[PDB]
Amino acid sequence: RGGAGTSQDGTSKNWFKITIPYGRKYDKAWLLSMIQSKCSVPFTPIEFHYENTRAQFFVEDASTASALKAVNYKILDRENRRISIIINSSAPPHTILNELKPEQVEQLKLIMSKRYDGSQQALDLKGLRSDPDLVAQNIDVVLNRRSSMAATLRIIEENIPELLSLNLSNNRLYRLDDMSSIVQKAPNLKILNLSGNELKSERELDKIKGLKLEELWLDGNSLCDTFRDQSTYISAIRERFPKLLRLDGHELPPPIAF
Repeated sequence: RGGAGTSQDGTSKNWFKITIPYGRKYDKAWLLSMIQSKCSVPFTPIEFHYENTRAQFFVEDASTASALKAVNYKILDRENRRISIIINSSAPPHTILNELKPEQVEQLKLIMSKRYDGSQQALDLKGLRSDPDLVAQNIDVVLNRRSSMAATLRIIEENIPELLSLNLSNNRLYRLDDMSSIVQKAPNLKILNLSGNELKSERELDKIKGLKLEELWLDGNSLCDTFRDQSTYISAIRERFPKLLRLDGHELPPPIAF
């Protein structure tokens, strides 16, 4: 137990995910003995595997792993290069672990590239669940599934920071705290279109609030009914966003400021 390794967590159940960048390009057998080699201890791969061109396994001992991030630029293959070792601190070899793979980031990324445009700062993400290129490719960027949206809002501050018209229309997203940041990540964005998305309340826009818009949408989002007139759907919506001028494709009276 304690001191050396308590039978339970919070204490010393310390896991590690050691990743050999490009491991595939080497023999599982050769590659590993070559580590133990340049190594200083006896390390055992806790379920090694291939994530595309990825080489990775787990390590229980905190310091075992320690002597592995020590073996970097250490091995020199036949091609005469250096095999790498991305060593990290982690969770049990199988837990809640939701996330995704980096191959897909490049998936999601390429898909977006064709769905963008640098003359209208487009970002038509009509059906990120339904778009060829990935449709029938086992994967589906489920934006409402938190991280996906995260990793989606990721590519933007990275590639397209200036974007002006993002469009989630129809991606059945509901609670907005996921993308509750694009205000920072995607600064200008003078337009949006959270239409179709099963948004039940106006309590969402409270999350985009700071986003300085001028054009939005929202039909088919439960919240519609949660309203009577138009005078306030124009006052609730416009509340969260004053500079608002257009809306759901119609004539929004010249916003009269006091």
